[PDB]
Amino acid sequence: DAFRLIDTGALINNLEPRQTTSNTGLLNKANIQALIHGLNRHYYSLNIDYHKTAKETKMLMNLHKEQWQSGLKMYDYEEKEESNLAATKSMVKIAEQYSKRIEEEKELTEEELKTRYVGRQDPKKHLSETADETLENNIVSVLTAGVNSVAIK
Amino acid sequence: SLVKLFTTNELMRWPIVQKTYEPVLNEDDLAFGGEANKHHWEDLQKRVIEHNLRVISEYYSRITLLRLNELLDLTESQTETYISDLVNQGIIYAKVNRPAKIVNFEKPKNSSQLLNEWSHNVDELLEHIETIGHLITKEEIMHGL
Amino acid sequence: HEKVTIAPLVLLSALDHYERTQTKENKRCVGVILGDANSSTIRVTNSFALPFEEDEKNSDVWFLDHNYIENMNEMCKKINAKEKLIGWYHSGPKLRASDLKINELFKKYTQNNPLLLIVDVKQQGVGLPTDAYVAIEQEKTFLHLPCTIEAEEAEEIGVEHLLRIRLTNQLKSLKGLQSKLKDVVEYLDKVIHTILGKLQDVFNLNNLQKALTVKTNDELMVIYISNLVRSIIAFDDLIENKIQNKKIQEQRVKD
Amino acid sequence: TLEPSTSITLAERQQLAYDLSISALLGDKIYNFGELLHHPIMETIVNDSNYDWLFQLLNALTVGDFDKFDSLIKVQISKIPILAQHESFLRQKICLMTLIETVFVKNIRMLSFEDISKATHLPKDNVEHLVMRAISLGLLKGSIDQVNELVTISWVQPRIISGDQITKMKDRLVEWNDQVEKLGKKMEAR
Repeated sequence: DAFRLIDTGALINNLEPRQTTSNTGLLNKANIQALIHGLNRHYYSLNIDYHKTAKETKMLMNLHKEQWQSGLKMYDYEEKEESNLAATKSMVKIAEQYSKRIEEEKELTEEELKTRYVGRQDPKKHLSETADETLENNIVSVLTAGVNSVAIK
Repeated sequence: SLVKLFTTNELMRWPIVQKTYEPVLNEDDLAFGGEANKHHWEDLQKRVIEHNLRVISEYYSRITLLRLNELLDLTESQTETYISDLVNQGIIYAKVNRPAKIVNFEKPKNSSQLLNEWSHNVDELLEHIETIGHLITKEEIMHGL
Repeated sequence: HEKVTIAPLVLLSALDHYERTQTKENKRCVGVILGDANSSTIRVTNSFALPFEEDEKNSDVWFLDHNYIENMNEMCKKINAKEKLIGWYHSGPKLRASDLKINELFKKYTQNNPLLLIVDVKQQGVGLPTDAYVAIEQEKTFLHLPCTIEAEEAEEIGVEHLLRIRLTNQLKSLKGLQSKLKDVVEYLDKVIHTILGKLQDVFNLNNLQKALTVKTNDELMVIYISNLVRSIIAFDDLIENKIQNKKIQEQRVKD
Repeated sequence: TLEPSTSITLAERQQLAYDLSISALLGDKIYNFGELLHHPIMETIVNDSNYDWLFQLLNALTVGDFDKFDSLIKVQISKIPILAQHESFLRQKICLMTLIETVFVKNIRMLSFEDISKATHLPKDNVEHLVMRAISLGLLKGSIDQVNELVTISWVQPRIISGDQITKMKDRLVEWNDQVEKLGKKMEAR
């Protein structure tokens, strides 16, 4: 947030509002919606952007990802993920156990194929829970398994 | 030297050391009751055999039973007597094959191999990029100066 | 041991003083890090530059004002009281003879072991554009501490708003052996064993895995068992969606 | 390293080299007499009058001949049998460091009872006891297999030798580079 005074003057100049999403006041809603017209004074209409040089943009792209394991990904998370792989194998089995039990009760209670059920989208939610979760658990056991050994000699 | 002997003890020099120096060892008339010195010979032999098998597990992974009897100063029947008390009391463990005459360490596989023991291979390359990255600048200092 | 934590506020601040001062390769911008070196985790929450002048003709000639060092450290105490003098940072890709003579300056007002930092604006090769080193003597002995970057909640999230794997890992791993090979050959002709002894320790420690090779393949099959079951689940949705796609086509024919 | 300090003449260098030499006779730790040769000592002292023990015991840990050193010395150090025992450890430790990667090509660690008996000039009974005493002193680690005649010793004691690891390190460089052109470019050109 910012503030800038206007009072008398500041007119007979270039176009302040036309820049970014100004000329507003549908209902009272803008920003914090405690403002409407006056805001602090006159609706200075802040515009917040950012610009950086070629050196600054090159940094945060490669530097900032999640945390720093970088420069070698092989052995840093290898021992940590492999040690919990025995427990992960047992935890992913429970997720599959509750998968088909939802789809089994889904088609068992519907003999109609109409909507009295306020079920407007029933299947896609539970279908994605059995898909996206399955799609999440298998890819982390494959893509990581390729670099989990890579021993050669 | 007797305390550190149990680690390297082969029981080859055991009868030699007790004869030359026997202050508390063989003949002891102080603070020990008895009708003879036979109690010193039996009690001391029980301790040197238990410590003999203990260090073999940390040194020899696999050893022939025929050679083990000569190292323990025992026989076929006397060898199974002392090792039975060590395993039953929960001290150490070993492998005894009567028909095969094979004595091994019996390395436990309960560690799930790669799931655990891989922790020894992470420290190999942990110092790889760290040591090289430090020497790149250090070598250029002596080359430039 | 100890680790060096460099906040993104400090890394981006040192890069600003380089462009604004029009610093060429003949000069190196020097600055002072601020933080807490007492604990094992060394965090730098503040950085500022200094009117430093470099002379390439004489490595013993440097211009540094100690008045601006004590004044700015005292005036910045009003912001946070956790900011003290843990060391200093300077620019340039390499460490010249002028950097060794300036190490004993800040040691007078510094209690614990000072911390040195090298900021590289070019960032040529591998990672770590900013390398940290400690200055301690028994002859100057420098040790490289692990360099990590951790910021506050609003600082780490603010980076994501401004920006709104396996192949790279294999490329840098192959270059590690190429760069190490050049360091051994150049050191071989330089002497004609102590430095090579440390590299031999890491290099020595299906060669040693032959005993675990049999148990490794048995574990890889168990991993495929889970992948085979998850693949069948994804295959059932393909047939389920194929039948579901026909139900939409059946409504288009009647209607 | 002291350049400026510790002013010393040729008289005290021979007295200093005496305590440095005798320390390595029974010393089984930190390489061997060759470290004293690495420093400017042997070049600054006389080559005879029992100062040549560094030169005689250097090759004595390779060829394994005890008659060369024992003939040129006196009865002072030859009376103690422990001195003859420690000379057997350093002789085998040179070959035991070759088990993983120093010289040997295939880089596979295996040792039998026959191969180690000829290198140490000792029978099969005395070589089994010599390895057990070497690990007991903290110099080595590992286990011993008498059933299949296998000796597995973990690497502990470092060495200052070099030049033989450059070619074998290239093996990891060339073999892994082939996967960059084949496997590496396969995933990238996907």
